[PDB]
Amino acid sequence: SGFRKMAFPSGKVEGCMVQVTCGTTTLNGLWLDDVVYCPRHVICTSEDMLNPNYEDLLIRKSNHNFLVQAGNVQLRVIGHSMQNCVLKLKVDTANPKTPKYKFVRIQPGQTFSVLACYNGSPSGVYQCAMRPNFTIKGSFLNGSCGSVGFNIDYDCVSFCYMHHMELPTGVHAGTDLEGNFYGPFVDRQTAQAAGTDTTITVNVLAWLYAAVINGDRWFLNRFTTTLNDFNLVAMKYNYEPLTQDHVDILGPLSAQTGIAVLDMCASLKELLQNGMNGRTILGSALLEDEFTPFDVVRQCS
Amino acid sequence: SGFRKMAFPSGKVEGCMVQVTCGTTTLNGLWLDDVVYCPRHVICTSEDMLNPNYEDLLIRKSNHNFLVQAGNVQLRVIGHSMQNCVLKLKVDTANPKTPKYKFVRIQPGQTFSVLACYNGSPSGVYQCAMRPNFTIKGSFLNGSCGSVGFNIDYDCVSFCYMHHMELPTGVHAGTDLEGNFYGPFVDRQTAQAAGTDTTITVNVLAWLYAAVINGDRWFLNRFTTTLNDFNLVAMKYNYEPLTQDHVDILGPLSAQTGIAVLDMCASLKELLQNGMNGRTILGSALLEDEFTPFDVVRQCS
Ligand SMILES: Cn1cnc(Cn2c(=O)nc(Nc3cc4cn(C)nc4cc3Cl)n(Cc3cc(F)c(F)cc3F)c2=O)n1
Ligand SMILES: Cn1cnc(Cn2c(=O)nc(Nc3cc4cn(C)nc4cc3Cl)n(Cc3cc(F)c(F)cc3F)c2=O)n1
Repeated sequence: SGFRKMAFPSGKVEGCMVQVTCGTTTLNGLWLDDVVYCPRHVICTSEDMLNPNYEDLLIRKSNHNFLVQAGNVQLRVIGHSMQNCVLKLKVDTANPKTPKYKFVRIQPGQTFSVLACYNGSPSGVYQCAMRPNFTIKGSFLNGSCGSVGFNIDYDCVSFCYMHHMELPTGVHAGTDLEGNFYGPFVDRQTAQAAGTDTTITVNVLAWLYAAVINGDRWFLNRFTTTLNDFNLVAMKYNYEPLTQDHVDILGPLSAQTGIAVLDMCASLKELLQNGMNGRTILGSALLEDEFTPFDVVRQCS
Repeated sequence: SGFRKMAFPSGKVEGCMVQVTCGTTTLNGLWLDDVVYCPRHVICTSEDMLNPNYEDLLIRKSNHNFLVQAGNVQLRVIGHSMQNCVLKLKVDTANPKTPKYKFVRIQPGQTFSVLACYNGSPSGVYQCAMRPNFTIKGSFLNGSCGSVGFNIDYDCVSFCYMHHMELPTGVHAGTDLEGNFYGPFVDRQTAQAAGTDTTITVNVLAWLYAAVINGDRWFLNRFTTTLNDFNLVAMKYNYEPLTQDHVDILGPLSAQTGIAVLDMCASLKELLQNGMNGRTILGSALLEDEFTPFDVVRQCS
């Protein structure tokens, strides 16, 4: 039992968080070597926020218009540039806490840890997934703009998300570390809707394996399905397609539990068609889709 | 949007984790100033684990029998002692990463972050609550013994839990940092059952306040109750009775919403006696009991 969302230890990222201020507009930045990365929205006044022309706004700024603080210590800005929606401020000191790192762009269904920060100060850490509609269902308050998402492999931090905004529905939108949005969003304070979301099938199946590993098996059956027939039903219920690569990735969980991937698909099909009849799985009344196969193996070994 | 389990940033604790080995028995320790704290179980060989005589096992050990490692760097042990179920190994180097810290003993219902560690290496962080039966529904594998639980207030780390063992039901038991077990458990490899658990009433009330803050308030009724009357009913539904301290910690939420604590108790009483009539609260048909009043204020404000 005890299977739960588990984040990566955040220390390597905490050592990189700073505050960036332009006028009275302020947010979080990420300090790696001698460069601070942050949302370019920081350059906007409250009027500019509504409909910014970023190239015009930026040409009207010099290095001295940017105040960067690492805790209480001011870092002097000696260059600036913009890459898509990300501002890069070159500073005159290298961050000694810089971890080994990469910038990566993730795919829908992939999970990451978020270090929520306020005015350059880390506040909390939790796991999220990239939704099929390219939103994230985060927990973020005012002042969180510029908080990052990441995975850690060995000692290497792969940064995948920089937080920009909350949409009217309460879900979140942001960019990769090259400043390209996930999804059809723009860095402007105007109401924006997302596309209709879908459920991440491969993750639901991973979580059903986690449930079996933890002794919860009521949902298993003896029905069988082909991959095609499973996918027909999945599509009907606004579930993402399950690919042969997904089947392959679920191989280790299948081996560990002795439940064939397609038999687990048959179980899921019946849950979609029948519902849960007031029962829970791993304490949940809903089918959970924010654990990847990797997440499950990592936590269960 | 919504509420989720959120951990504190783990960096301050990561910098204190070490590995402690005695013979082939190995687990995690906590390095603060020039002392490493770890479960005294480390001094057991396999043959000692069932019925250890700790005083006898310890008299036969010298400083030179303890291998304490920060990564692959050995820290030389210069003293050893036992305090309850914790071993304290004085080392010749003060940890430069020691945060401001306190040792605290928590009550049932209180939440904390767990930094799960293996062989002195942090692996993941998640939030947990102490159950009324003094177990935690954690996520731990073999090699996790000595992982710690903590809260961070300002820049001070309050350590509250040191993990020792997994019980037959898959829940977890451990000590405070003074080595006193939470609950009726002992540090021996014997099957030990937890007492029957109950629902954490103060946290359910915090959850209801969270729902009201978010405009979901169908369950507010025209009635009130005394604390005594409420407690007597609570017990009939396997809910914890409230203490005076519980009433007090609900004060900020009560003030924020203008809903008196006892009026909320009356609302909860109606839910216990009547059920939910097919309705949900914060999207769920189940009442959440692992968010404290502090957790609610942290996530809302
Ligand atoms: C509730 N919530 C959840 N996530 C967020 C993220 N977020 C944020 O923290 N701040 C925003 N706008 C700003 C206002 C400022 C006022 N001052 C003095 N300084 C400010 C700095 C910022 Cl960034 N926004 C809104 C927002 C941010 C963008 F980057 C963007 F492109 C469009 C937007 F509408 C925000 O969502 N808030
Ligand atoms: C599945 N699970 C979840 N939590 C735990 C924690 N846990 C643990 O990590 N290890 C334990 N026993 C050891 C065996 C060792 C073998 N080697 C080579 N070194 C070892 C060191 C330890 Cl600590 N235990 C069992 C256990 C540990 C105690 F501290 C105790 F007092 C009683 C116990 F039964 C364990 O639960 N495993």
